[PDB]
Amino acid sequence: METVAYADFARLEMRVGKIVEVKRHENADKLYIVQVDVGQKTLQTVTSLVPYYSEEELMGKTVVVLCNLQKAKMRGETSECMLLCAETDDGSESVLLTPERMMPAGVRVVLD
Amino acid sequence: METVAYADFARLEMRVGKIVEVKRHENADKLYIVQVDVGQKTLQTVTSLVPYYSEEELMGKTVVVLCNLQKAKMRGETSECMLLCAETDDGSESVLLTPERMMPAGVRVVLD
Repeated sequence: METVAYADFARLEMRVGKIVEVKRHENADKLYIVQVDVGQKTLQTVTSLVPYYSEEELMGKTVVVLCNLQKAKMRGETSECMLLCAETDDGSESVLLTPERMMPAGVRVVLD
Repeated sequence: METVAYADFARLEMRVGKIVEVKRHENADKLYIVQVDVGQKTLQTVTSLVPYYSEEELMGKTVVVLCNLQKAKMRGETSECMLLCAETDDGSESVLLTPERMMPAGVRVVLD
């Protein structure tokens, strides 16, 4: 696609987060409500990733979230952040991004 | 900052890359030229990260790059991609982002 100014990257609020609550409705299927600790507040996202990852696997996991996306409703649940993943070219597998070493919840993602 | 449409995230070309060449000019200081394999092509960036990371440490490392930023010159060297990092709130330490598991060079970064 076309370039991209630095300003276009800057308008995004991306932070390291840690998953603190993973919720599965009883009547099921596909979606899970996830709470992500982003340092001084906790933001809700609706995922997506669970059979691929376990619920137990997601708990305490360090992740990367986009935090200033327009409020979204999915099946009536609010998504106010979204997890960043790398996905294979055929959509078969999606893997969460993470800082390569341990880092505090809430630290900003920046270009080097 | 203000929200953020999905479209604003979509205009960015972010991919998983692998560092394949790290170059240090003899007359020194701060900057290093890094080649990043992004699957079917290799893109140049100018970093930044080297004393913090070794050159040997960077070689073969899986990273995340923004690939469609306006061509930039730094000290006359072209930067045509930029590495994504998480940085502490005081700028003291910057850590490269990575998929949490091994993934091929070139796979796209997407929101879940």
